[PDB]
Amino acid sequence: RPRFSFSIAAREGKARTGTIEMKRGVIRTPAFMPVGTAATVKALKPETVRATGADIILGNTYHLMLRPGAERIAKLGGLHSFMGWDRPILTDSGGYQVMQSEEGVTFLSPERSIEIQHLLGSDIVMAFDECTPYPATPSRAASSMERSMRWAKRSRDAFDSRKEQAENAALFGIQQGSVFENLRQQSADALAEIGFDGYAVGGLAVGEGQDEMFRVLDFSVPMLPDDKPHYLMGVGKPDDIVGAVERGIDMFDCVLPGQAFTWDGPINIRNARFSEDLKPLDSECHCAVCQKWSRAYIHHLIRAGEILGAMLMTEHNIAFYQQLMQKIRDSISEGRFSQFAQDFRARYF
Amino acid sequence: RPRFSFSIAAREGKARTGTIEMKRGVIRTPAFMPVGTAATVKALKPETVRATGADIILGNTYHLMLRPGAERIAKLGGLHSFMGWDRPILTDSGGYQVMQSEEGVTFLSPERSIEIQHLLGSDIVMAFDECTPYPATPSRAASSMERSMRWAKRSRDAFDSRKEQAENAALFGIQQGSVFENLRQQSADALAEIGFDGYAVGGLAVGEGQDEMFRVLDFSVPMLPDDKPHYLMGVGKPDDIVGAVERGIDMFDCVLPGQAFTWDGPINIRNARFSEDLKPLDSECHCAVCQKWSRAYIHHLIRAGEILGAMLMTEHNIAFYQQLMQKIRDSISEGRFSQFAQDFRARYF
Ligand SMILES: CNc1nc2cc3c(=O)[nH]c(N)nc3c(CCO)c2[nH]1
Ligand SMILES: CNc1nc2cc3c(=O)[nH]c(N)nc3c(CCO)c2[nH]1
Ligand SMILES: [Zn+2]
Ligand SMILES: [Zn+2]
Repeated sequence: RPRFSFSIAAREGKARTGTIEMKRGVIRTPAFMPVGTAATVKALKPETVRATGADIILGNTYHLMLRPGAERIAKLGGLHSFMGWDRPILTDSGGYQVMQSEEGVTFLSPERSIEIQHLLGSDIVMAFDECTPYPATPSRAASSMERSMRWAKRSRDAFDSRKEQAENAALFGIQQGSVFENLRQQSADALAEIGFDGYAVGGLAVGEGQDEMFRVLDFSVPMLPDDKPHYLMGVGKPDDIVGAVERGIDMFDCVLPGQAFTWDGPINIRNARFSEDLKPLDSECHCAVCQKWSRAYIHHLIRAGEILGAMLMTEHNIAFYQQLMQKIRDSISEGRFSQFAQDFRARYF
Repeated sequence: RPRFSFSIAAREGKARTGTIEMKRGVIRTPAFMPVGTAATVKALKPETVRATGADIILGNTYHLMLRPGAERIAKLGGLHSFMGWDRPILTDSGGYQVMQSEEGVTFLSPERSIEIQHLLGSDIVMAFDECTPYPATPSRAASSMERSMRWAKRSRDAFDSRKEQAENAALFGIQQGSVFENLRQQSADALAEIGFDGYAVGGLAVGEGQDEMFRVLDFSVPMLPDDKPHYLMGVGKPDDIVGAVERGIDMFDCVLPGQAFTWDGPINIRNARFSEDLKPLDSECHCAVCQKWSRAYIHHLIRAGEILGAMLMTEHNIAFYQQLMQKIRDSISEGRFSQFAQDFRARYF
């Protein structure tokens, strides 16, 4: 397969569906990336993560840098070998989880972030950025944005200077700018000038609320190169994903999928009303959990603090997200995504 | 299949190998029964428990009686349906975990214990007994033993008076008597007079140490009917199992399989010497964990408090026990068990 190839198979308004081809596999887009904190997707074997339909997972660099150490994982064969996932892995750059000078952060520099991700053997490397607090003054937003762009250039150069990394991995840049249109535009132009394999929209999902996140996406995503993947970092709830895809986003990650997702909205399985409910978590869900166990059982397990409860809840939730992504992909492919988004919402809410 | 049929296919000294046929499946003996506390074998799906080679699991009545309640599980379809295990289940009677009058224990009577196990849908019901503290004075041992035998009769009658239970399930009686030969003999004769499907040796593995446990087994197991299964409750360590089989025991249960069993003895995977060990937990073990992950990875997981660490450690350990039982079964079948026991021990220690 190539190092990196993004192809758009179909479109509807700003939404797109297609594929990212990488040496370790193909990623169907719009994509949801389960989060593996500490070299594991919580409570799931990789084979289970893959059976839910995930094409790619996200590796949490900050934690790995602290344990087991990036150098140790490299000696051990790389993250893929270590945890037993052989498909693409995206690594964040560590800044975000760490939260200060122009050279980096003490507690990590653009150079050391890129090196750590290489040591982990990441397939999609994130540039090292400075996330901007919300809310932010225009001056402070600007300063932070500016630093990040400087750091994006340093990231690019560090990535390119490492031949095995440049030839086998991809590099994504991260747009910053808080909620300010002019700042987002300067950030997009600066990253397009440097040139990246894909473009993340950073600095959102940091307490601004869905209306303001969607308002910023409305002008920010069209500033990014159309022909490259658009990743919204840290999002999110099913409703957020649907609206983000409608605004041109292709890739997502979220941590925490007793809350269970259903097509009728989320439920909390700890609720006493589920103690004798023999129905599965969701009535339509095709996942193994919903094939085999009841609400009543999982209810008991979670209230009992049993590990099988977390295993089963997480498999379901990640399977639900994957099925959501599949329905978004299929509806765009068939040009009925706007109808799917309306039907989804009516029911979900 | 019949309600209950025990057949002995082969023998060597006091050791035996054969099968117990029950309506929900066949149990290969000598058998190890994984323990499901709170209607789950800790950190394992039932399909995983079965893939390790378990033929039967033990259900923990005391906990189930407290949550979710035996009546609730019955309404929900029985323990098998509830937790998704369709093979035989053995239930303890609850006394042991609860730890007082002739009628039962307040905090459970022979009658209520039998009824609860029926409500759970148990395949092998344990009589309700009074476990005797260790150490015990001869007088106190005797009194306790006597009560238990009285309670064994009440258990028998309660079981038999419930037609669906008597026709579909089996009842095991429990020998008591502390470490005193005369008391064990009175206990065995009293239970044989009542008549049971199988005979457990109770009151051991309660701090007496392996030498004294083996000394008591030496005279106690031959007192039980030869043609029925002999169950040693609560045992135990691999070395204990091997010596117990050599003394005529057919069935076992143990809770807690960072400790990992290997044919070279137990290891503690938390030990820093495993942080970069790429070997599997055990060099010969055929389980999925040893096929796929390293010591170094599981080491990281356990130290990180990750749930995948417990899942992987427990699958390995229960698979190891099952492989141990298989090698005991095969060696008796081939009349080389005493040689296997010696080779095992040399290596294990
Ligand atoms: C939960 N919301 C959220 N907003 C984010 C914003 C950023 C960001 O701006 N930059 C980087 N590197 N990471 C981010 C992350 C971690 C994504 O898992 C975010 N996560
Ligand atoms: C861990 N050692 C042990 N000794 C036991 C002794 C007894 C006993 O004497 N009677 C009953 N009912 N249960 C027992 C149990 C629970 C077995 O999981 C024991 N467990
Ligand atoms: Zn499901
Ligand atoms: Zn193993």
